[PDB]
Amino acid sequence: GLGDQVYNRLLNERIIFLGQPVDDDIANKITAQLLLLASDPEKDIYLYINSPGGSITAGMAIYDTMQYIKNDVVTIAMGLAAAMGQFLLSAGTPGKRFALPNAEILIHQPSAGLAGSASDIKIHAERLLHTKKRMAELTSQHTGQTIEQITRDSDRDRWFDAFEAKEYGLIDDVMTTA
Amino acid sequence: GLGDQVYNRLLNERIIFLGQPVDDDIANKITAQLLLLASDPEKDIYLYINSPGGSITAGMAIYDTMQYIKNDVVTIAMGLAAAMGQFLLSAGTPGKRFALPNAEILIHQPSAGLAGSASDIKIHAERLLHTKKRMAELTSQHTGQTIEQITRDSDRDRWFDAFEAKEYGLIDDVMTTA
Amino acid sequence: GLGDQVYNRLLNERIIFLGQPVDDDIANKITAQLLLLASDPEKDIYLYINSPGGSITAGMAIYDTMQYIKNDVVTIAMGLAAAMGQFLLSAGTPGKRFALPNAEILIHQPSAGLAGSASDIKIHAERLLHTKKRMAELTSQHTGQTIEQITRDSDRDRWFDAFEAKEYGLIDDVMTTA
Amino acid sequence: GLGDQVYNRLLNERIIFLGQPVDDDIANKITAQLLLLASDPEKDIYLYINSPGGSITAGMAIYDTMQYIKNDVVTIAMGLAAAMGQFLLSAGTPGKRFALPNAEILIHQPSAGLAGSASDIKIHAERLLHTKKRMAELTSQHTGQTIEQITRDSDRDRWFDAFEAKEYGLIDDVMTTA
Amino acid sequence: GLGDQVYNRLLNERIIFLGQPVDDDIANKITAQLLLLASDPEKDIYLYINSPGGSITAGMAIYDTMQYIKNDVVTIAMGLAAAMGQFLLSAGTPGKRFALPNAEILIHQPSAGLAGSASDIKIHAERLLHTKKRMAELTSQHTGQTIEQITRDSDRDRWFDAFEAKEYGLIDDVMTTA
Amino acid sequence: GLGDQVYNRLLNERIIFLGQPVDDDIANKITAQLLLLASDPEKDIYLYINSPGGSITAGMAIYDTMQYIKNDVVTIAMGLAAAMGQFLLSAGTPGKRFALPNAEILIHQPSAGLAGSASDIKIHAERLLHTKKRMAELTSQHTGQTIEQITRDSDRDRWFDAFEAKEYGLIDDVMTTA
Amino acid sequence: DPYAKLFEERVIFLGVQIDDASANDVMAQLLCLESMDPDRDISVYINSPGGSFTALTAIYDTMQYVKPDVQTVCMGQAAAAAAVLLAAGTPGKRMALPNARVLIHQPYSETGRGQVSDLEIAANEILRMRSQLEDMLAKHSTTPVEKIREDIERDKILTAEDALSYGLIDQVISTR
Amino acid sequence: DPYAKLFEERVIFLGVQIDDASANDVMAQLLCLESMDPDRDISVYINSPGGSFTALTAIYDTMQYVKPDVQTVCMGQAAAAAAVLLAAGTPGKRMALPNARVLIHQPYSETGRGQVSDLEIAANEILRMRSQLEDMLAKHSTTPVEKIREDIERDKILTAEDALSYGLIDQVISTRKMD
Amino acid sequence: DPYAKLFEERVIFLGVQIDDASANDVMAQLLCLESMDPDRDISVYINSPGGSFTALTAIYDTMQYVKPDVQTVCMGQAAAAAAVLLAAGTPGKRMALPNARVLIHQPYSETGRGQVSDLEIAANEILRMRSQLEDMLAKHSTTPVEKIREDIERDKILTAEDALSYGLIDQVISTRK
Amino acid sequence: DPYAKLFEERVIFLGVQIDDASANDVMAQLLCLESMDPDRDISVYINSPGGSFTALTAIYDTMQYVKPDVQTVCMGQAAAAAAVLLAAGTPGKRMALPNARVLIHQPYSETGRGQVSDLEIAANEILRMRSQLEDMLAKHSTTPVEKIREDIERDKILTAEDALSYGLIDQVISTRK
Amino acid sequence: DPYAKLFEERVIFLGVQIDDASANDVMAQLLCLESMDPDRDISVYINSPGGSFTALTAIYDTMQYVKPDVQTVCMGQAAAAAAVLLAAGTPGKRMALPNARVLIHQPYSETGRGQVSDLEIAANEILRMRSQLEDMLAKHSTTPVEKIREDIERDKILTAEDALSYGLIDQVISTRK
Repeated sequence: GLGDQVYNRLLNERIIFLGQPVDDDIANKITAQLLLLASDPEKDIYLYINSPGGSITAGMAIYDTMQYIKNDVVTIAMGLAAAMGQFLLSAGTPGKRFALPNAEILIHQPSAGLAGSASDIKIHAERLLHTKKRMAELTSQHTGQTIEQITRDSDRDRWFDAFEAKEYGLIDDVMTTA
Repeated sequence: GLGDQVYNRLLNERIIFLGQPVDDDIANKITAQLLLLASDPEKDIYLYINSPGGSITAGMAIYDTMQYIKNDVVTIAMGLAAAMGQFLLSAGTPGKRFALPNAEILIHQPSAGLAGSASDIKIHAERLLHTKKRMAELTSQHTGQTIEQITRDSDRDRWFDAFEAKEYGLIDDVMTTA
Repeated sequence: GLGDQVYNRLLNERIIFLGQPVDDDIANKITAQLLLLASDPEKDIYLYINSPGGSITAGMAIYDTMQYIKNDVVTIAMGLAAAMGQFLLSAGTPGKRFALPNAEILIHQPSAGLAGSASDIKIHAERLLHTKKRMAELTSQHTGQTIEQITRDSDRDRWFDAFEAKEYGLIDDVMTTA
Repeated sequence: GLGDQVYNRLLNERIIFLGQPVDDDIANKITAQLLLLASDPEKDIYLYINSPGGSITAGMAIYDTMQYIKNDVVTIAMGLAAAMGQFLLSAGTPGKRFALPNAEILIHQPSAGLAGSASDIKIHAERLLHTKKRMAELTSQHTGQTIEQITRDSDRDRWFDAFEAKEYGLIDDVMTTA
Repeated sequence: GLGDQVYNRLLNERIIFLGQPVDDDIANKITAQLLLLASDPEKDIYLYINSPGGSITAGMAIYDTMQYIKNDVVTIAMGLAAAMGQFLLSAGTPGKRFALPNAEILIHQPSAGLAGSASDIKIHAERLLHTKKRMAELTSQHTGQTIEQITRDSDRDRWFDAFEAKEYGLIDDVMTTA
Repeated sequence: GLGDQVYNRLLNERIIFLGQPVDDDIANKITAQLLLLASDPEKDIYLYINSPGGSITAGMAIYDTMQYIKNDVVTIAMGLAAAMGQFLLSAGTPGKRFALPNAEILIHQPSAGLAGSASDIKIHAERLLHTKKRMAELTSQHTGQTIEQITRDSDRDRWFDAFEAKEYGLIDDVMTTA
Repeated sequence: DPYAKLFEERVIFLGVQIDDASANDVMAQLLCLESMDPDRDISVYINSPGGSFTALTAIYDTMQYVKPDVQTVCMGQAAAAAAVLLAAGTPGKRMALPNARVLIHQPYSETGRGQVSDLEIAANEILRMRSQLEDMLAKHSTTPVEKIREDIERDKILTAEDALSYGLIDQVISTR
Repeated sequence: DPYAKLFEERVIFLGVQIDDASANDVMAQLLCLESMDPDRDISVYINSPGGSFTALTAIYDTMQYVKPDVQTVCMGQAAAAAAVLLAAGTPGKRMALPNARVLIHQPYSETGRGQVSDLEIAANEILRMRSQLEDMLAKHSTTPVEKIREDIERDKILTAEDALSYGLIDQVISTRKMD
Repeated sequence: DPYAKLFEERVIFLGVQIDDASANDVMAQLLCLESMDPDRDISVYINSPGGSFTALTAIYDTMQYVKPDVQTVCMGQAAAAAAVLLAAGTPGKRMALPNARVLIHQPYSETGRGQVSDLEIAANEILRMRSQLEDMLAKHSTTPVEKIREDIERDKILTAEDALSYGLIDQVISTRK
Repeated sequence: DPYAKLFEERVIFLGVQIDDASANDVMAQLLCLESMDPDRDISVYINSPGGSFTALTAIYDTMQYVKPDVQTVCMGQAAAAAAVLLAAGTPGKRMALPNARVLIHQPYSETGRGQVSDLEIAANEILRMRSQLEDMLAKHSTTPVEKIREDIERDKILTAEDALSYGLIDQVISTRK
Repeated sequence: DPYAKLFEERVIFLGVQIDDASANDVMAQLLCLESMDPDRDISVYINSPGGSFTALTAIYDTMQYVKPDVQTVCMGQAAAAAAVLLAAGTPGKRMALPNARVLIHQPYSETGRGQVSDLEIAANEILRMRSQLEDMLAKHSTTPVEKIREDIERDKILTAEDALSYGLIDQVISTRK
């Protein structure tokens, strides 16, 4: 009960949380909170990220909602921002993406599985490749690095601390105090 | 029911509890409570630790949140306060770290597991080594000892009572009565 | 529903309950209740025990919180008070420990388990011996008996009743009627 | 559900239920309700028993609370009073023990189990014998029969309807209408 | 959800449901509701039994409460009234027992199981005989049938619709479109 | 939960849902809602059906409650109405049964296996045949399609969509935009 | 295997729980042993913790049927039905090893859920079984039936000397 | 023991699922039969519901390698890989019982979770496997490969005479007395 | 089959925990070997943890019942009932390997749920079992009874030399050379 | 049974995964075949999907130790360790069936929970194992070691002709005509 | 079967986890081989990943007791207790395959529920066992005991040449020319 009350008070101020793996329910809740907060088209919305990633469609729904409203979204990474946690971390408005000094950021390619007959597997593999290409293209567009560089880097797991992420283009600045 | 009300009334007095093992959920709750209490620029926050440790990244999120806000955080150790509990106890504002007389303290190195192909196992190995080195450096910085001393001591489990912890530098003073 | 209301009203008067095995969450709840009731230093607090024991660290945290505040805590045995239940029962302020006429009191040495490599087994062994020694010393201090007598009686699983506890020193009087 | 409000209004009318087996939770609940209702030292407290029994310690705690609050306790057997249930039903204040006409009562000796080494088995066997003796003596005192009579009548299960219990001494009268 | 509000608003109009097999908890709820509604000695109480019976002791708790509150109890059979449900249906006040036109009624002997040594099995067998005889006697008392007729009819099973039960004497009248 | 508020506000408009398979609990709740709404004697109750059916007795209890009240019950079928679902769908007030255009209706004979001894099996087989005959007679009465035709059709599954149901007699009209 | 050669000697061994399979094996072995030689004795070693009553009755009847004298030796333990089998040997041959025990108690059983009439039939059957066990223990021992009735009410554990004074065995052997 | 007795006159049952152990046993028996006499036919009886693909290819290669002619008889059902094995007999010596059935469909596959590159490699492997199956079926029958591709999209079930007209078998045997 | 040859000469090998089935097998083997020759020496090799007390008593009586002498050899370990079986060999030829260990402690029991009288009877039975085990250990050793009372209160672990000094074994064999 | 008949003709099947028992049986068969005749070839047929690394090591060492030439035939598939075993045959005597496949990839492993030092030791061991495997692959093939290092990063599937061009095998056998 | 032929040639083959049953089988085979011929050598082949310590001590004592020389051959791996068996062979007759590996580390133990006293005796026993293992390694190697104590703190992995330099084996098999 205390957690719900403090979350309500923080949402009242402006704060939103992503402290758990991304799936359908959490994507729906965050989309709901963003749509509700979009009623004021002036003040900026803060979004804290601490999650190991999750599903692709749900996170891309969150990203579309982030890019759809006129408000500015300030993403703050704390503790961990891995897989699509990084992806939503880098999706913030330019100049307003931050990480805490002891935060780690991970990048790697998507993963899935296959089952069915030969033709169904063929179709699913084609669309998996398409989704991977779209992920790489969006990462290159947001970070600033070239598409080929991002493709070379995100072939296995890669880790970054705050300053490597800052120089790499994943985040805009490192936030230490207020 | 009753526990939630008691916790709320205690939160009204700027008191935060850190029982149970630390994970993503309790880390998010503690971070939310700290951010909500940080609305007062100049006051104090009391934190009680009775945890046997847990996730490294959640503890890091809590630690960065503690360092981020301007308010002084007073940590009081009761019960076990081991592993990441010890780290969060030692990370309080200098001169404002305390432990009850019959309180244990334990220090040891982190633990994890390995799985995957050779390349992924390798990469995870460097990441684990870097995390361990960072933990040692932060412990040495906060406790006032040398990095080599901390590395040599924290190879196996090491136990302290209140006074040994005070002498070692983990805490500042042992509280007996208000 | 009704239980929450009844416990709320009892806590409202002055009263605290420990009618279950001692572990982390109940220890945090009791510590929170003690701290909350410690706002008024003049009045005293009544506590009831019906418990078969529990973990050492949670009981020691409760004991430390009991001693920390300047309020008087009156412990009343309310059925079975064994292991840590006995330890917390005798930890009340002198002259304010009571048991109902039909109450069972038990004392015995702590029990635990061992697992790991030889060095870890060793270290855990010294820690277990040290905590057993501390428990014996504290029991001897609170009950007025000699440490050797406490060790002799607590090696095995000696039982008691109200009057044997009164003459032994575990309690101060047998409470009947108001 | 609706049961919570129904029980709340019944408590407002000074009515207590025990329609479930006796354990630590329900014993704490009954003791809490008795202590709360003991604020008025004039009015009576009605308690209905419908249970197949439970743990000895919890029932003895309830019995002690009944004998301690110096308020009259009117016990009503309401369908089944077995083992500890019949003990609590006979534990009521004299002249205020009743049973419904179609109510079943029974008496038998306690049961338990033994595990451990030879010394532990020895001690627990002695304690089981002692508590059986105390149960027999208390039943003899409350019913008015002879200790040997109760001992011989409780070697095996013995059943009772309302009138046989009334003539035996388990209850004092049988309510029919008012 | 909605069940609580609808049941409370119906209880405000003195309507009670028994739409589930009878056991300890529902028996306690029914008894509590009957006692609460017994505040007004003039108005009557409606019962809406449709259940496949349950335990004997809970059924007799409810039945004894029905014959004790001095208020007229109107019972209505809606779905399936079998075993103890039939008993509670026919236990209502004479001239105020009804069944909907498409209801089913079942009568049969009690069932149970035996386990233990020879002496305990013997005692429980005698008790089962006694309770079966009491069931038959009470059924023959409430209905206009002889004890021999009832004990012959309830050997295995017997089903009734509304009119057959009316002619037999289980109910008083078939209520439709009222 | 949003379901609670929406269901409350819909019941304030005299609208009832039957969206899950029929059993004891939903039958009890729907009967409670019908009786509660029957306080007003000149308005009508709209009942929406989307269910694959359920137990015979619960459905017959709902049917009897529908027929008992003087209020006319307008039934609307959306999704599907199979087995007891269509039986309650056709049980509405004549001239006031409707189905949405993309709705399916299924009819088939009852099915409920039973086992035991030879005599019990014989008795239960007779009961099953009697219930099947009653089902056939009631649906023939409500659709006006004779008994032999219904018996021939109900040997196996038969499906209808809007217009086939209208011409067959299961419903009265196919609703479009109001 | 040692069991085959012990059988060739003329020794039946009963160190397993008493069920239908073990009783069938014992009866077949007894019949074969009687068939091969109807004059020499048959030795039965008992180390079983009791079992079912019907198998007990079958083995007891087979033992009483055969012409050769059956010498029963108790080693380890003989509980419940095994006590009856040990005491059911021909008089003068029942014997037990020094620190062994014989445990006797009334039968224990349970039945599935059913109507009251079936439970009554089962209870009558179990009472008949206990009475039959009582008679079997009474005729093959020394103590009167009333003392046995009062005695098997609870578990009764007898040492070798206690059994010898009871009459279940005849003489305690230390070494052959 | 009947099975050894039929093995004496060079008869092999394949009546279980096609997996590694079954394939190994079959090829061991085939090699022994070839070694015993290299110029007498070997009879293979098929009553299997299908199986893995590697075992299928191994058995097919062993059948093609041995010098003596292999006569395949379909008895109950011959599904998936069993259909290919039945069609892989010596031409003119492939038989089916009157009420037997033959089921043909494209390979089925399932893979565990992994990165996208591994999934792409696995999908390419599966497509190669399907192409190999199509070629194997086209080689040993009188149907154009395009019709094979169209047919094996879903489960194609053929009776005895449908298989005979389809080209998988050469003869349908009714009774011994009628020759 | 090596075990076949070992039993063929004189050797009974006991390497599994002591329960009813293993005790029955050991008893049958002992009786068979006694039937072969009532004057030779049977050898029993103990490499097992403890077990049920009834099987222990059965095997003890079986060894004490036949004429042929029983030579107990401890190897690996012999704990609880296995220690008593080791000490139950004929005097002068009870031996152990150099690195073997012997563990002794009082019996551990677990009874099912039951009434108080049943538990009292079971407790009396357990106590007399412990006393009987005490007497068996005292009879076959050079240590007085009270010292055994003190020792078997908790787990007692003895090396080969410690066991020899205790009196449980007569010789510690090093090598055949 | 056919298997004994093929064993009499110096033929060994390897049709299950490579574990301790399979490796033990294979090496025992190899030693017995060598002792029976020390100058006749031994045939090994491979239809395995992989297995443990240590068993692969033991089998490979036993193959390299025996005096007679060893001829390896890949029939259905040879994945991971089986590919190394297939390539480890006597040069010029390595064969595969036409519709056969050979799969090569870097080793996979998983470790239980433990402290960081243990994990570092395990990672060093795994890297050493991969280096040994790629050295074995480079020694018995006509491919530069860096090419193998680049190729075995992910799963690599080779047909019979692809394996022949890679140097793993020597001939592809179609029919006996 | 090949195992029977190997046993006829005085080869005891150990490729299974070291437990009570495997230790008993090895001990019985050793006794049988010693009885059949007390002069020829006995070969023990090690492919086991370790096991309990009691079986280790039993096997080591038996293999030291017999008069014939025992030749230990490591292959695949020899971890923990198995390593001791590799180093416990008669000097100059301990050998390993080129690619075999050896694991050495301190014993791992686990104790269930218990009072503090019982855990104290258990910990003392575990420490005694670890010291005994250290002494056993020191006796049969060419390394001072302090170095072994420091080495076995964590898992130590030795290749064939590393084992040869360490003193656990005397030579490394290469091939049969």
